[PDB]
Amino acid sequence: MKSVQTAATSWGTVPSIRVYTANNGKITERCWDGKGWYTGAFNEPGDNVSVTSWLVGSAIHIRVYASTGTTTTEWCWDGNGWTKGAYTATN
Amino acid sequence: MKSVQTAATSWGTVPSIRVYTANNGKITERCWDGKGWYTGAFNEPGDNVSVTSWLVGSAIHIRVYASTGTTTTEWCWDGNGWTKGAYTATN
Amino acid sequence: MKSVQTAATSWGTVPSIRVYTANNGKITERCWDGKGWYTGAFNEPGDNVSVTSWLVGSAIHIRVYASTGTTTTEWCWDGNGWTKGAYTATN
Ligand SMILES: OC[C@@]1(O)OC[C@@H](O)[C@@H](O)[C@@H]1O
Ligand SMILES: OC[C@@]1(O)OC[C@@H](O)[C@@H](O)[C@@H]1O
Ligand SMILES: OC[C@@]1(O)OC[C@@H](O)[C@@H](O)[C@@H]1O
Ligand SMILES: OC[C@@]1(O)OC[C@@H](O)[C@@H](O)[C@@H]1O
Ligand SMILES: OC[C@@]1(O)OC[C@@H](O)[C@@H](O)[C@@H]1O
Ligand SMILES: OC[C@@]1(O)OC[C@@H](O)[C@@H](O)[C@@H]1O
Repeated sequence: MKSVQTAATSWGTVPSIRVYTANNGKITERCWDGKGWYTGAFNEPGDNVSVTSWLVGSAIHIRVYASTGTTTTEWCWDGNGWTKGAYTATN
Repeated sequence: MKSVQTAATSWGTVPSIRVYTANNGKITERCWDGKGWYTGAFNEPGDNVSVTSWLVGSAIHIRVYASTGTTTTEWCWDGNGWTKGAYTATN
Repeated sequence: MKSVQTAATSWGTVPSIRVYTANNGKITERCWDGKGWYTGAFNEPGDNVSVTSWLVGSAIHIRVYASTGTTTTEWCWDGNGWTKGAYTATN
């Protein structure tokens, strides 16, 4: 057994918070935006996770780097669902 | 034996930096703000750590997600000491 | 065998993205800035990695915290190559 691994990001004034947790090979997402926490749409395989986000005006963009073994898959939020990104690692 | 795990955040112009380190089940905090590094008030159990921070005007708010096993505790800095937050994980 | 560990940061409008990956004791860096991913100059030992970045005007500053065992080395980007920073951990 082992500890889960998390990554977090935030934006805005309230603020909006996203916390990604890698738990036994699966990454899920929890969301805060002023009231209580709730579960987000992100759900992808991964043993390790990192995240970064940026704003274009008021629109949030999120990149989640999910790693299983030596394979890191980037997942992209740009307002309309999660999609796989072009990220590949060195060599 | 194993490697420590860290998380970092920063704000401002100098800037101010916070680095959280999980070392053998305990998370401590180091701080930079223009001169040298010094130890911060955050000290809580955890094998894994992540962090995010945001500003309201000039006031910094920090959220540290500390995980021991499958249990993740959120710790909140809002100007006046660290307090436990409402975060819980999916299901 | 084990999974790689990553950290990510971003800045700007395009945006610019940096992803650091600790893979079998070595951390390398991948970069995005509007077209495709390419390999960055950062290459240092480490089993765990975290990152934070900030802007001074339009100039990016990056701090990468590389941990091997209980030893965490800070690496600094301030526009002109990576250099070791003053970071040390508690006690
Ligand atoms: O409001 C929740 C949500 O839509 O915010 C953007 C992303 O975090 C999504 O995965 C998530 O479902
Ligand atoms: O819109 C998707 C995308 O282009 O966004 C910027 C980078 O995250 C890329 O890897 C990714 O494919
Ligand atoms: O100046 C250090 C400090 O007060 O900054 C806010 C938090 O990082 C605290 O834990 C820490 O003691
Ligand atoms: O002020 C504390 C709090 O409400 O801040 C926003 C979120 O981090 C919540 O989980 C947390 O309880
Ligand atoms: O454009 C790539 C680059 O110069 O950007 C700043 C740092 O990420 C460097 O390691 C990297 O080579
Ligand atoms: O310019 C280097 C430096 O002073 O930048 C701020 C902190 O990251 C310090 O540890 C580091 O030595």
